[PDB]
Amino acid sequence: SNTQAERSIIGMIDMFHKYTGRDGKIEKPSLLTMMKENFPNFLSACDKKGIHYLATVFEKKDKNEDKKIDFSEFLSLLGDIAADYHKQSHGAAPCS
Amino acid sequence: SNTQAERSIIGMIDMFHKYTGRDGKIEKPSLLTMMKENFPNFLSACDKKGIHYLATVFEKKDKNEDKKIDFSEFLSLLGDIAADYHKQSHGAAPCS
Ligand SMILES: [Ca+2]
Ligand SMILES: [Ca+2]
Ligand SMILES: [Cl-]
Ligand SMILES: [Cl-]
Ligand SMILES: [Zn+2]
Ligand SMILES: [Zn+2]
Ligand SMILES: [Zn+2]
Ligand SMILES: [Zn+2]
Repeated sequence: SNTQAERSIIGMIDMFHKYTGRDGKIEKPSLLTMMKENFPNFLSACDKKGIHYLATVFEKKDKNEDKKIDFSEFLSLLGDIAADYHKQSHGAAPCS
Repeated sequence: SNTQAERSIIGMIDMFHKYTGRDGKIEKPSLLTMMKENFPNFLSACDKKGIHYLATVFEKKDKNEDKKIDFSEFLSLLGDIAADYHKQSHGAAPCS
């Protein structure tokens, strides 16, 4: 009944919920597990480029500095990953 | 080799590319076809709420007013759809 694009959006909300606490936001250790579980090939390409994405991702995406990642900040992180994959689709090297 | 989350991101880039012109941006008639093809259940829920999402989506998401939707603006639209589905996941009515 749902399209592939709709199930994809629903899958990202289901993913977010695997990592949220009772406040519906993601703490730092949880974010890093989410990245390692769901974006391992993304992370691996950075580490080759000499980049430890995990060292800064929490602090960079915690825009309101409340030491949580909320849904809006989580979407911003997915956007970032999407931008990298789009660049790759055009012959760019991973994690630039 | 790619995770489900990675294939989902790749699927959204593949979707974007179904609708772009030679300049790598999406014109209005194309955006509306993309919505109707990929988010029909989203759109249907709006039309019930008396909302014609298609009447304004192009103009609302064309942030730089160049009459194209570029990748960054397309991600912003997916974010919007994601926000609605997240709200739904918490008992909110579709298209609020
Ligand atoms: Ca925050
Ligand atoms: Ca534009
Ligand atoms: Cl939540
Ligand atoms: Cl493009
Ligand atoms: Zn939630
Ligand atoms: Zn696992
Ligand atoms: Zn492209
Ligand atoms: Zn079709």
